[PDB]
Amino acid sequence: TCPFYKKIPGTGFTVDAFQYGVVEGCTAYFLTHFHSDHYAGLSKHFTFPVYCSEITGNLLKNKLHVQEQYIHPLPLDTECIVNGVKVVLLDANHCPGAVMILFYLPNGTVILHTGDFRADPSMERSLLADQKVHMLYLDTTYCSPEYTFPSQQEVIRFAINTAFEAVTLNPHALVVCGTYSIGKEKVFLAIADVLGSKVGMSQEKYKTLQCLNIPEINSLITTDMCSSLVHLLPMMQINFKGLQSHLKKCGGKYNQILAFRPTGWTHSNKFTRIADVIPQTKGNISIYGIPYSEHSSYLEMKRFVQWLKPQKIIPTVNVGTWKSRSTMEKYFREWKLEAGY
Ligand code: NI
Repeated sequence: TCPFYKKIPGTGFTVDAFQYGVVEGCTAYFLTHFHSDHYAGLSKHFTFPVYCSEITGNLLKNKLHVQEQYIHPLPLDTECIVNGVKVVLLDANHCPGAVMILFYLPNGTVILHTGDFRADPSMERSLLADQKVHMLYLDTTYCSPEYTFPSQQEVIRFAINTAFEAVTLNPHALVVCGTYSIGKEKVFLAIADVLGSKVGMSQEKYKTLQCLNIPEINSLITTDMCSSLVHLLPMMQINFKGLQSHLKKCGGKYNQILAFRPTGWTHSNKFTRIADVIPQTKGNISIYGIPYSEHSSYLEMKRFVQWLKPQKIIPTVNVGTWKSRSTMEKYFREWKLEAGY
């Protein structure tokens, strides 16, 4: 049954609730972003209004084949009425087209649902600064102080220099980047740009990127593998056996593969800096794990919540165990007491 934390009280709205069949009493299904846990259930046979960003719209239409009539794209940063209720969609700084949703209830309550987000100080000068938020539905993916990670800008700097060096030393080396969803495009785009290449990928993936309203994207990607020295592959395929294989397929055009696995957090965040990262090397194949996160670190989460000063917080991630629940409530209380709300 659809859990409480996917329902918005005093409306007939749900959020990211597509895998329970018809939800008794739902008049509009919001989708925060095109990631499969969130969209799970949607298809061409869904016949209820879906509200979402223009980009998430393009992906539902073209990837899932949802019928145009059921997709209601909304512009960001714009006061909009939906079944008699003022709502605003805000950039979640997660993957392309990912939004947070402000709900202005008839009773005067104001609710923010973050979807998936990476909290940033720029959000403190959005439409959120203009009024008080009573309830916060929160992406708690990394709600624990061991979860530190570098800025996106730092991680991209690393990957750019690493790849530029490897390729300037050996012009017959190939860069390969893993992917399994939208998000983290900047990894392979910033690498391609420094190397004077377009990025080459399968037809499935090119289609996915063609929906994303990226400017000058035709200048940056291609389906022609051969013409391109940055390749995207399934993240499953980013291993020694799978890179070896793929290295054969280029037909002796390249002698070395340098590959990147953009992980979230992994325990080596606790000990190692970005400057001091090293790969796994099996001959002429190296694999860098890079901690490129599109979720709030603990400190970023904490700041955003202490700025927002919500009256109540409802977690949407790590809710399946009592230990996780209980641990999160402790940090919420700590934050509230330290900041005096
Ligand atoms: Ni996500």
